[PDB]
Amino acid sequence: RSVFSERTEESSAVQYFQFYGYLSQQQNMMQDYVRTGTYQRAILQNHTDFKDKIVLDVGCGSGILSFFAAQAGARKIYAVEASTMAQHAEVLVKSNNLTDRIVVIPGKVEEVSLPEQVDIIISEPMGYMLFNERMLESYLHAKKYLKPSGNMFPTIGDVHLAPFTDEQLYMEQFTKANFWYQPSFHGVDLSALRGAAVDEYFRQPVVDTFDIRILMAKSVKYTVNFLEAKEGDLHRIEIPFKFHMLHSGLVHGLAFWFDVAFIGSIMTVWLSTAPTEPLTHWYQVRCLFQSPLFAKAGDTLSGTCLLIANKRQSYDISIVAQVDQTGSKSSNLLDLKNPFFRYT
Amino acid sequence: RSVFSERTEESSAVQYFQFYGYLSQQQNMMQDYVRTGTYQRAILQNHTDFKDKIVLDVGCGSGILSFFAAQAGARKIYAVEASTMAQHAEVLVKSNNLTDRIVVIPGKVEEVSLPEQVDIIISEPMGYMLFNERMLESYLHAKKYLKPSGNMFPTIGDVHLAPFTDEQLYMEQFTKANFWYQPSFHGVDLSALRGAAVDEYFRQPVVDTFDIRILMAKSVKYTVNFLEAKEGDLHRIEIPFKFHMLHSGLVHGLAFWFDVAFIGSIMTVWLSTAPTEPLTHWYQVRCLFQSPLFAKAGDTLSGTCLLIANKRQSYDISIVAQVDQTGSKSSNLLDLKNPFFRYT
Ligand SMILES: CC(C)n1ncc2c(N3CCOCC3)cc(-c3cccc(OC[C@H](O)CN)c3)nc21
Ligand SMILES: CC(C)n1ncc2c(N3CCOCC3)cc(-c3cccc(OC[C@H](O)CN)c3)nc21
Ligand SMILES: Nc1ncnc2c1ncn2[C@@H]1O[C@H](CSCC[C@H](N)C(=O)O)[C@@H](O)[C@H]1O
Ligand SMILES: Nc1ncnc2c1ncn2[C@@H]1O[C@H](CSCC[C@H](N)C(=O)O)[C@@H](O)[C@H]1O
Repeated sequence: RSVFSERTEESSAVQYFQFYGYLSQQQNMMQDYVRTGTYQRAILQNHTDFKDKIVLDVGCGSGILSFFAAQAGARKIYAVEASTMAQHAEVLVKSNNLTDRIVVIPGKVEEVSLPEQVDIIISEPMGYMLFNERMLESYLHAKKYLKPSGNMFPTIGDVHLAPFTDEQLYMEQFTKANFWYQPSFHGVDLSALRGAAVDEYFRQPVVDTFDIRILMAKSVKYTVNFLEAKEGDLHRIEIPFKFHMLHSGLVHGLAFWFDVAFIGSIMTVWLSTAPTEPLTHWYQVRCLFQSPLFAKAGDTLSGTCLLIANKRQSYDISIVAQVDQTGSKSSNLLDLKNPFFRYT
Repeated sequence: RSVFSERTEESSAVQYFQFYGYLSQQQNMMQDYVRTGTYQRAILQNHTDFKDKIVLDVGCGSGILSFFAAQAGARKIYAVEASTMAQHAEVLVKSNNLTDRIVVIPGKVEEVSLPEQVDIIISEPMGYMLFNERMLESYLHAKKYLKPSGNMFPTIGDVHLAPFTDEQLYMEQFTKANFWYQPSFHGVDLSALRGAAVDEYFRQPVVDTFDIRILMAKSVKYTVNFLEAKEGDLHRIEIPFKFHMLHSGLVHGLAFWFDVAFIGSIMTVWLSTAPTEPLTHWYQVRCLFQSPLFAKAGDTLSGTCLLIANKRQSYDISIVAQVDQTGSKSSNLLDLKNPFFRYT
């Protein structure tokens, strides 16, 4: 029917809203102090962006960002939420005596009707590696409700990528896969599935944190401007790169992280998930090559990271990389939807 | 329209078969040594139940059990598998040079055709707490292909339950929920949702192992005989109990585990997930009471554990219990499909 259901398979949506419908998941995000404190600070230090203004909160969850908008003096806040968390949010609005200012609207932002246009849209729509969930497209879709010259909080997003070396990680994944190399598992020859097995394990991005000393070159940055982007821009995301290698060694893959900026009238505030910054519930994300690349300090590692949105609220990631000085090439395809959550 | 599609919400089925389509999930079950080792022994040591026989493997996964049937000398094994793991099973049959004896049939056992009737059914259809996944119904459905007087491996399943005391596990729930008991979380009073957070945690069965010293009475068992049972017998499972308390203390809930028996012509072999036995991937399961019950040694703790099948491939669990000598009672509702995997 809607823009949402057209891009989203049934089973994915059901599973996705069940996950966010749990108080325990909302708590996990709320208790990321760097995340929640930075949102509150961006909003309160930019109070003139909220004072007597009309606000839309995309995917309000517990209602937390809407309470921050209210604290900053907003006249009216529409808090849209498609999971069963909406009913919990309406309980909090009543117990906090803000029924006159915060209006919970249950359902998908692609499907509801808002009574008026808004001055500013707030949301926390970043998945791991920024793009997981495809909730950035809901955030962009919501611009149908934004007044001309309205603002977006966050305003921009930067994705960073850098080559890394981590033989321990590589061998950890390699070792699980080589279960399927055994020629006599309880007398059975599994070895014909070894290739399929290496592919499966290496298709999984790795979600955890790491020491910055694994990084082999300065990060390449790709920027999404939320004020200017249309949701269609996010169907196919193409990030070319050329790294000037600062260290010699084996390149085991690319590491990803992201920052968003709240570009307000009074000040710009940054929220970062960089590995040089304090840890957040996003950690960082690594895509391994099953076939690692040898490079020397001063080489250039060049290629393309391509993200193709899929119906399961995620992206098919291809990473083609090469060491220019040798013509050594690595081609990889990752399933962002199904990663190894190594931090657990 | 099949028996399977009628009892199963489409979206639960998609998620279910995706999960089993991964080699790492198959690998997880395979590497449970007690599990895979015991299947192998039970089949090989009952070689006359297999020698020159026709076999059905219900949900073959990688094909592992079917290879054991072949090691035991079966003439023809039909291996049925609904996930994309069926492709991989096919590869292994080829590379193990058994195309003449193992026939992989892709699809649901409720929907495929077998070209002949079989002598024995083999399967591993046991979920956590035995009943999760509702695959025991697929196994029983498969008896439409069994020759009169054919056998089933496993032949019977016993679920055991027993009351437990575990003050620290009980406390953990309030510690977690009390996140919400704050009047000023970044300025927001979260207190109104504390009761809801408590109810959420108590609704999740706890999947983990424990020390046998927590158990307060001898277990009661409930037996399914796979040779005799019909599918409809598993839609509503009523387990009455009268525990004669061996220890005085505070009863915090019921612990569950299960055993299966392979009743062959040569010998009966048992596979136990009891807390007195080495750990398996099934662990054990505990259902908490939000109100604990005081009992002293000698008392009788009586009531009913009722499992009601649902269209998400699992059960709604109702546990009602009382201490006969005092009349104090506790009533609990759990969602077996969404437990707390405490062991992770
Ligand atoms: C499809 C999405 C909803 N999803 N599904 C499962 C899942 C997830 N886990 C964590 C480990 O347990 C299994 C599932 C973590 C995460 C996750 C991990 C790190 C950061 C994160 O950020 C969510 C944003 O705050 C939402 N805007 C989310 N996302 C998960
Ligand atoms: C819908 C069912 C298939 N399902 N879905 C997820 C899931 C699961 N996990 C593992 C923990 O992280 C989340 C998912 C474990 C298990 C699980 C846990 C313990 C034992 C177990 O045994 C499976 C049987 O051996 C299959 N015959 C399976 N089942 C899961
Ligand atoms: N299309 C859509 N319409 C409405 N809500 C959505 C949505 N897509 C995702 N959501 C909701 O958006 C939330 C993102 S998580 C962030 C929750 C909260 N604003 C906070 O910052 O703490 C989830 O609760 C999810 O259910
Ligand atoms: N109704 C059904 N029809 C066919 N296969 C099914 C099924 N329900 C579950 N399965 C398959 O049954 C398997 C259960 S796990 C057991 C796998 C394998 N027999 C082993 O012992 O290692 C999964 O691979 C699952 O996809």
